[PDB]
Amino acid sequence: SVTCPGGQSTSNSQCCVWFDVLDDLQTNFYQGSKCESPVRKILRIVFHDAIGFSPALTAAGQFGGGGADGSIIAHSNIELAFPANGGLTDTIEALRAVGINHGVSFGDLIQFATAVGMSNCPGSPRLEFLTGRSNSSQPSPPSLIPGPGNTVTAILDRMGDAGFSPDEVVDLLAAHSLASQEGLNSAIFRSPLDSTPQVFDTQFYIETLLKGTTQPGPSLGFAEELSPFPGEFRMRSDALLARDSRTACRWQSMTSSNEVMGQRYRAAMAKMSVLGFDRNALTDCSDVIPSAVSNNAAPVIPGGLTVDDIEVSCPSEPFPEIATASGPLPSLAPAP
Ligand code: HEM
Ligand SMILES: *[C@@H]1O[C@H](CO)[C@@H](O[C@@H]2O[C@H](CO)[C@@H](O)[C@H](O)[C@H]2NC(C)=O)[C@H](O)[C@H]1NC(C)=O
Ligand SMILES: *[C@@H]1O[C@H](CO)[C@@H](O)[C@H](O)[C@@H]1O
Ligand SMILES: O=C(NO)c1ccccc1O
Ligand SMILES: [Ca+2]
Ligand SMILES: [Ca+2]
Repeated sequence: SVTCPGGQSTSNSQCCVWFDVLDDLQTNFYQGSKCESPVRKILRIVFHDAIGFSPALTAAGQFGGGGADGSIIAHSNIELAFPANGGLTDTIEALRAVGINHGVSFGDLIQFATAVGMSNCPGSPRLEFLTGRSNSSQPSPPSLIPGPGNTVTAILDRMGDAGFSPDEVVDLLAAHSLASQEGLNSAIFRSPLDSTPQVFDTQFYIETLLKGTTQPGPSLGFAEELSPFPGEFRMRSDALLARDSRTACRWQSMTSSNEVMGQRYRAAMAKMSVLGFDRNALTDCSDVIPSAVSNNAAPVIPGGLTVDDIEVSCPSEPFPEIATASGPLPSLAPAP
């Protein structure tokens, strides 16, 4: 409909400023449209920002949090002191400056930077992007972010309160396919959670189901489990969700199709992006988001492992026929 100053066509004039913050983020924050640590950090930030939302706290007369309101930036002084929020300061400051510089709300900017960062990573779906979230927020209540040492019941209850079913919790975890850890075991900084930390694929679901065989570092860190090969980190909550009867069959269904995984993740992320808001009050600017390059590799059980090495945990459906790789056990380099 509209033609923005830069000659791009868009659906609504409110979308035009987003082509300028697209260019700045690609050039600066993402260092030339790369899929490296800034994208992984933004993905952890969108989750920590949107999940500070609790209907139970509201019901009990308390402030339950505003959801996807950008409070992790506006109130970074209080939220970054939460233990779930370590390692985020530098990224929050960079985002703060872009927000102030372009005059966009912090809640909208975090949703936008997530859709743009994912477009830099092969295999990613185009995420929906809505604009209009109010820039005003209150600090998130503490203790609303799931931790790696929590039990599956604990995570499902917390997530359930925020609004997600057990299935959507599994769908949301596709983001650990572009992930590493830096603070659980600092001795193996940026150790990846799957073998392709730069490709949005099914490898994370396959690899967390393999038998934990290897200790990747000198000792075990906080909530660390044995992993399937050198260089890969496995955290307890992911190991447990892959195997718990409440989530095991959805986890297994996510292993053979990058197309089904991406559709499911896109839907759960659209839901998460409007926690605390009425999406009917927001303007759709999804056409601003570029396409990612496609991932053409098929799912594989890496380095010589076979089906016999995966701990099948869904009792009702057989494990999918996934390709095996004819090689020695990989050793993963740190995520870039
Ligand atoms: C079920 C709850 C979840 C738990 C308990 C959890 C926990 C963690 C932990 C402990 C780390 C390591 C951080 C570090 O030490 O550097 C991590 C990393 C990450 N998580 Fe999650 N996570 C969960 C859900 C999600 C969701 C829903 C998303 C986003 C949609 C997400 C995206 C990421 C990303 C991209 C990283 C990698 C960050 C980096 O490489 O620097 N996580 N997660
Ligand atoms: C959104 O609200 C935040 C405050 O919560 C605004 O941030 C401040 O902006 C001024 C300049 O405009 C800076 O000098 C301050 O350092 C910022 N404070 C914080 C905590 O970031 C922000 O400008 C608001 N944005 C819009 C478009 O209204
Ligand atoms: C596998 O090899 C990588 C480097 O290729 C290491 O980072 C890892 O710890 C393991 O030795
Ligand atoms: O990122 C987290 N949850 O998403 C997290 C939670 C508790 C402790 C450390 C962490 O990194
Ligand atoms: Ca928030
Ligand atoms: Ca991956």
